[PDB]
Amino acid sequence: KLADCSSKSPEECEIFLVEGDSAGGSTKSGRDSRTQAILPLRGKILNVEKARLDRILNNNEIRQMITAFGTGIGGDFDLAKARYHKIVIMTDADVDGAHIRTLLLTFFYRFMRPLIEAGYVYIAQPPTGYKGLGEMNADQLWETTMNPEHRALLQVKLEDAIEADQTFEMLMGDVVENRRQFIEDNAVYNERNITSEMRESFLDYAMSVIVARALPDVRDGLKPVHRRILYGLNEQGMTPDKSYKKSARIVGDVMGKYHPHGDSSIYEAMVRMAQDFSYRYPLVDGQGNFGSMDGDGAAAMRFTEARMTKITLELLRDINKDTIDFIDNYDGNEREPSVLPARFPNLLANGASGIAVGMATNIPPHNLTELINGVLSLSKNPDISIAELMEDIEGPDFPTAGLILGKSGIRRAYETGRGSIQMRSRAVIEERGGGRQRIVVTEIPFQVNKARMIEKIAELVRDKKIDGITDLRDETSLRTGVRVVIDVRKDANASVILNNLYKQTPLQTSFGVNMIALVNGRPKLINLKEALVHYLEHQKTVVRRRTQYNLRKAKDRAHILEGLRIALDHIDEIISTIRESDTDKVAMESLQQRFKLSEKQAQAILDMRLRRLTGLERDKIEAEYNELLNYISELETILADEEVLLQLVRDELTEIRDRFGDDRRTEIQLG
Amino acid sequence: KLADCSSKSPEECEIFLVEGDSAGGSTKSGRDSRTQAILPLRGKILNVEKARLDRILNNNEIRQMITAFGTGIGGDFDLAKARYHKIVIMTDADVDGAHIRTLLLTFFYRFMRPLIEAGYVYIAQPPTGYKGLGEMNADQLWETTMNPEHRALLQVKLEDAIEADQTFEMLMGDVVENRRQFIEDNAVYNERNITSEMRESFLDYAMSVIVARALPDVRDGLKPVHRRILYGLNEQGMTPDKSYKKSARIVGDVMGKYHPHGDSSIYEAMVRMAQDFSYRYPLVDGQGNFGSMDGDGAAAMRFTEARMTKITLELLRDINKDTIDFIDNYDGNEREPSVLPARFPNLLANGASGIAVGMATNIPPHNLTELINGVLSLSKNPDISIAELMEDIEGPDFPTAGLILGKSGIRRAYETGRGSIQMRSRAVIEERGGGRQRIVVTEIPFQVNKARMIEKIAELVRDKKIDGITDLRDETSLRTGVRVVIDVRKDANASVILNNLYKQTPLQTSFGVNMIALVNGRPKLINLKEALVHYLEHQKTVVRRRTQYNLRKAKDRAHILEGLRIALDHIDEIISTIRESDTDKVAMESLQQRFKLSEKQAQAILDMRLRRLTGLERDKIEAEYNELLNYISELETILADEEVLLQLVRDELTEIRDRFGDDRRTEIQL
DNA sequence: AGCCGTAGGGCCCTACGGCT
DNA sequence: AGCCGTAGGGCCCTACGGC
Ligand SMILES: O=c1cc(NCC2CN(C[C@@H]3Cc4ccnc(Cl)c4C3)C2)c2cc(F)ccc2o1
Ligand SMILES: [Cl-]
Ligand SMILES: [Mn+2]
Ligand SMILES: [Mn+2]
Ligand SMILES: [Mn+2]
Repeated sequence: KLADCSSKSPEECEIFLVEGDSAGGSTKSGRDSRTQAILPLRGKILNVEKARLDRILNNNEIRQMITAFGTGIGGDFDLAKARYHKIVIMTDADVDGAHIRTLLLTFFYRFMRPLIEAGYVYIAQPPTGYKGLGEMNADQLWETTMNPEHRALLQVKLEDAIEADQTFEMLMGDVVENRRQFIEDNAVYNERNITSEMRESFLDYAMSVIVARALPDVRDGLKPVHRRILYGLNEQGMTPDKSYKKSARIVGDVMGKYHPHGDSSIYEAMVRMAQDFSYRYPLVDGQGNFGSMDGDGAAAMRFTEARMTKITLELLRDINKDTIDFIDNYDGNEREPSVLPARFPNLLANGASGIAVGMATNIPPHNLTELINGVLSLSKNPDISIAELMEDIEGPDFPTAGLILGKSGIRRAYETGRGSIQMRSRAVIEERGGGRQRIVVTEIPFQVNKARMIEKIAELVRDKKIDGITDLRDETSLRTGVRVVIDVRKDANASVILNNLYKQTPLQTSFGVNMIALVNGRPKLINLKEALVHYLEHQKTVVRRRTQYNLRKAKDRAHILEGLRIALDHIDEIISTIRESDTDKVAMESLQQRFKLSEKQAQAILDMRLRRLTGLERDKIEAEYNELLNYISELETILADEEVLLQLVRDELTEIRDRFGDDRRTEIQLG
Repeated sequence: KLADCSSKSPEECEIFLVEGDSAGGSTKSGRDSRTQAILPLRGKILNVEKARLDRILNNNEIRQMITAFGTGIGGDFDLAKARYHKIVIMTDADVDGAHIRTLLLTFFYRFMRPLIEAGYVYIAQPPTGYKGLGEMNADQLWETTMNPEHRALLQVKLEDAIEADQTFEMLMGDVVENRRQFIEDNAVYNERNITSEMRESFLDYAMSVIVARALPDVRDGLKPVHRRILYGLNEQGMTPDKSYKKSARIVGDVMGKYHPHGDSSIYEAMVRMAQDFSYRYPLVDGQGNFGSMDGDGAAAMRFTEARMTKITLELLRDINKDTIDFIDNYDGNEREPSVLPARFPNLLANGASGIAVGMATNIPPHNLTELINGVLSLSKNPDISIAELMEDIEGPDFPTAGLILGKSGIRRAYETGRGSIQMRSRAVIEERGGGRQRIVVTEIPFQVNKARMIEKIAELVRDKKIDGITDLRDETSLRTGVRVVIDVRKDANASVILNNLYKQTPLQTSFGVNMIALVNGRPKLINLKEALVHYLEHQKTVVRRRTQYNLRKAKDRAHILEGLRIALDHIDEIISTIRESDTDKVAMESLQQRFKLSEKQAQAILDMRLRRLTGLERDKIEAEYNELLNYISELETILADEEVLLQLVRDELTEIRDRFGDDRRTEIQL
C-alpha cells in the first residue's frame, strides 16, 4: 500500500497520490525515496459530497489517506501533525484522471480545508500521450514530474471560500439539474485557483462522458465503444461467412487500435451486442456462453468467439465509399469512423441506455418493419405528424416480447421524447390437475432479471406479504423457452394473485423513456420525429456522397481507359517510344506529349503488363468503357434530381425491410 | 454455488462438476433444470493425497461437494444420505481438465470411495476442439454431452483396491520418483476402470507439461510460451526499429494464434523476458512499469507496451530461410515454429527455470562472450574436455551480479548437470563518521526479492535474533542502483554482524543447478558440454538449411531473369507473339514453344510491365542476373565443403559475440 | 433499494519440484 | 516453510442519473 519515504521531517517530505498500483510501481521506481512518499489509490474515489459519513469513514481509500496524512479531519484537524508539507495529486493525464482529481479535491476541501489554505496541496503535471503512469518509464516520470529541479507543480490556492462551497456543491452535489445547467452553459464542442480547477477539470470530464462515451449518435445509434468494436470487426474482415474469432484478440486489437480503455468495457459491450435478450437486432454473432437472462455473466473473453451479424453489414455498408468522414484515433496512428453509414435506423431499432453526467438517456427498441415504413412515410411528407407515424410505428418492440399496457405513455414519449411505459409479463392461468391451477409466465419485461424476479417472489411468499402461493418454479429450458410456474392454493382466485404480483414484483415493470442522443455532436432530447428526420437526412448525405464518390471513381477509370485505348491503337510506337527512353520520367514525358496523355494515363500504360496485349482486351476495354459511360449518365442523373436521389434511398431501404424486417413481438393491449 | 435441480429424488438426480462459472453458464443453459444439478468448481483442486487433514477439511471447494453430496465423508460417510445417484465429472476437454479429473477421483476414492463402489461416479465426455465448456453453445453441450439419449457417459468402476491404492499413491503421492519412473516407463512421444483412467488421464497431463510447457528446448532455450510470444512479435514485425505495441493486443494476438492459455501466463512470461534483473539478455523491450526487484508486479497489460530486443533478432534471424521445421498450431488455422534458429546459445545465456511433473529444471544464466568462446573452442575439438571448456566458461553470470563462492559446485553442475552454488551479496563495510560504520550492500543474489530480504532483516532485529544494528535503509535509486545500508552500533564488529547476516538471510543463497532440457523432444539432464553440442548441432543444421534454401530461390530467380533477358533480346518477336494470341493461355503456350521457355518464364514475361522496357530497367534486369550468378557460386562452395560451412558458423557466431558480448557481472571468488 | 452500462482501479486460491 | 514460473479457475470498490 503506502510507500513512505525515509525522512520523518514533515516540512521536507512529500506524498504523491496515484490512481493505483500500476501507476505506483513507476512512481516508486522513479522517486527520490528520501523525501517522496506514494499512496496508490483504487480508481474512482468516493464522492464525499454525495455520500453520508458512516459510508465515508468506512471507505478504505479514504481511511488510507487520513491515516497517511496523520492530521485527523474536520474539527480534529491538526495541521501541526502533518507528516508532509506537499501532498501531490498525480492522477493519469486523461479525463478520468481529471475526474479523480475533482474527487480528491472535494475530499480535501470538505475534510481538510486548512491543508489547502496552508498551500500544502499540489497537483503534479505529468505529460499526455500515456494511458496511465504505468506506461511511462521510471526515468521519464521523475524528470518530467518529480524532479524538483524541473517539475512544475501547481500549488492549490484558495481565494474565495464562498465561491468554492457553491462550486463543490454544484459540481459534486446531489442535485443533477444544476450540474446539467453548468454544463449546458459551459459546454463548447505555478499556482492554481481551486475554483477554476474544479470547474475546468470537471467540465472536461462531463463533456467527454457526454459526447464520447455514454450517449449514442442519433445517426447510427452507436456509442464509440460499439462503433469501434464493429469497425474493428469490419477492418479485420470478420464477417458472417467467415469463421468465428477469439474475443481476446478482438478486445486487445480494438483496445490497441481504437478504444484505449479497460478490457471489461470493451469485452462487455461486445457481449451485449450478441445477446438476443438485449438487442432487438443483434449486431454481434456469438460462439459460446454469452450470459443469460438470469444475470449470468458471459464466459471470460478467453473462452468466447464472435463475428458480425448479417444485419451489421448494413451498418457498415458503403463505408469505404466516402459516405462518412473519417477521423484519427486517440494516438493519431489510425483512422476511425466518426459515424457509420447505418443503412438502417439503428438508434431506434435497438434502442439505447446510458448514464452520463448531468443527464441520462433511455431509448427503447422498436420493430424494424414499422420504423422503415415510418421512415418511408416521412420520406413522402416532411410535415407528417406524430400520430400519423404511430400508424406505422405502433410502439416499442422488446426483444423479450411480453406485453404493453395502453398507448398513453407511448404517445407522450413519441411527442416529447419522455414518457412512461408499463411492461407486463405474459402470464396465463391454467389448470394443473386435481382441481388446482397455476400461473404460467412465458415472457418477462425487458431488462428484467428472471432469477432476481423469482427471488423477490419467493421473498414475498416467505414474508407472507402475499397470500395463496404454494410452489414456485422456473422450468425455463432451451426446449421450452421461458417457463415460470407459480402454483396457487386450491380454491384461491388465481387472478387476484396475479394482479398482486404485477404490483408487487418486476412481473410488471415500467420503461422510462428519455430519448437523449447526440445531435450535431450535442446532447439533445428528441421526440420520435426528429429522431427519424435525422436518420433520414443521414441516409441522404450517405447515398449522395456515395454517388458523388462512385462518380469521381468512374471518371478516373474512363480517363485511364481513354489512355489505354490510345496505347493499344499505337502500341508499336508505344513500345519503341518506351524502349528508347532511359528513365520512366523520360518515357512519361514523351508519352504525354506525343499522344496527348495525362500522367495517370501515362502511368497506367507504363504499369501495363505485356499480358494486356492479348488480342481481345481492346474490346474488353472497349466493352468496359462503354458501360462506364452508361453508368456515369446514370449517376449524373441521380445527383441532378434530388427526388431521384430520394427514391433510391426509398428503394434501398425497402430492400432492407424485405430482407430483415420481422413480426412484432410485444403485444400492445389497450389499457 | 450449486445450481440444484428442482426435483429432490436422488434416484434420478445427477450433479455435473465443471471447472468454473464460465463452463457452468453453458451447462446451465443446456441442461435439464428438473434433474441435473450443477456445481462449478474453481480450477485445479486440492491434491488430497498431498494435503493435511485440517487443511483439507477447510478447503472451500471440498466443503461444497460434501455439502452438495449431503453424505459426509470417511467414517461418517452415509451413502444413504446421497442427494444424487450420478456424480458426473465434466471437466474441460484439455490436459488440465484431465488433471482435474485425477484430482477429483483422488478425493472421491480417499473419502467417498463408496460412491465409486456404488457406481455413482460418472465421467462426461465433452467433445474436443473447444477451449472449455464456455466456448460451446448450450445446445451443442446438451446434445453431445448432457442429453441422456445421445451422451456417452462412462461409469467409474473400481476393480482391484490394492491396485487402485498403489496407483493413487504412486500418481498423487508426494514421492516424486515413483511418478517419474512411471512416466519414463510409460512415456509415449461404456465403463472405465478407475486405475486405467487415472493412469491414462494423469500420464496425458504429465506428458503435455513435460514436452509442451515447463521445460525449455536445448536448441533455443525457449519454452513454448516464450517461443510463441517472440515468434508472434516477429510475425507482427514488432521489431526494435518499429515502435512499441500495447501488451494487451500482443497477448490477445498470441493467445488467439498460438497460445491457448490464460493471459496471465502469457503476459507474465512476456514481462519476465523484459526484466533486466530476470533475463541475462532480455528478449523483450518493454515500455513502462514492468515490475521491480521488490516483487512489485508489472503494470496491467492495458498500460504497457513491448517489442523485440535487438538480440531477439538473432534468435529469430533467418527463420524464413527454411531453417527450422514449422508445425500446425492447436487448431490448424496457423503454423508455428518448432524451434527458433537461435543464432546464439539462448539456453545457457538466459538459463531456464521450470517446475514440471516428476521433474524440474534450473539452468543458470551465463556470459555470452564466454558461451560463444566455448562453442568456438568446441567447434575445433569435438573431444574437448569439460575442464577445457571452463577455460571459456568460468561459471554462471547472473544479471544481478553478486558473488559466487568457490567452483566445486559449478564444476559439479557442469559435469553432471547438477550441483549447488553458493551466491552472496556484494557487501562492504565503511565508516559513516564519529568512529561508526555501516554495511553497504550494492548487489544481491539472483532471484532474491529485495524488499522481503530487508523485511527479513528487520524481523531478526525486532525478534532480537541478531544484535548490533542501529538502522537499516534502502537508499536505492536509479542514479545509485542498488544500495542497502545497515548501520552498525559503534564499537560492534561489523564483520561479525555481516557474518550472522549471511547465515540468517538471503544475503547468501544457493542456486540448485538442475540442468534438464528437451533433447530430441525428450527431457534430459545434460552436462554443460552436451548443452553446447546440441546447440552447435542446431546451428549447423540451421545454416546448412538457410544455404540450401538460399540456393533454390536464387536458381528460381535466375531462371526467371534468363527469361526476361531473352524477352529483352527479342522484344519485337515477343510483342508479335502476344499481340497475335487471342488469350493469355494461347500466348503462354506460344512463348514456351517459340522460345523454349518454361511455363514460369513464360508467365514472368506476360506479367512484365511495359515500364520494364526502359533502358534502366533492362540494366537492372541484367545487373541482378550477374550478381545472382556469383552469389550462386558462393553458396555452392559452402555446400561443397563442410569445413567451409563450419567456418561460416564460426564467423557468424563471432560476429554475434562482437556485437553483443559484454563484461562479466558475477564475481567468482575462490 | 439498487439496478441499468461504460468507465477508473485492483488480488486470491489450486498443482507441480526442489531447494532453503 | 514457502519460494521459484507456467498453468486451471474467479470478483470487488468507485462515479454517473433516473426511477
Ligand atoms: O486490458 C486488457 C486486459 C486484459 N486482461 C485480462 C483480464 C483481466 N483479468 C480479470 C480480473 C483481473 C483482476 C484483478 C483483481 N482481482 C480480480 Cl478477481 C481480477 C480478475 C482477466 C486483456 C486480456 C486479453 F486477452 C487481451 C487484452 C486484454 O487487455
Ligand atoms: Cl512487378
Ligand atoms: Mn487511470
Ligand atoms: Mn411490478
Ligand atoms: Mn478449463
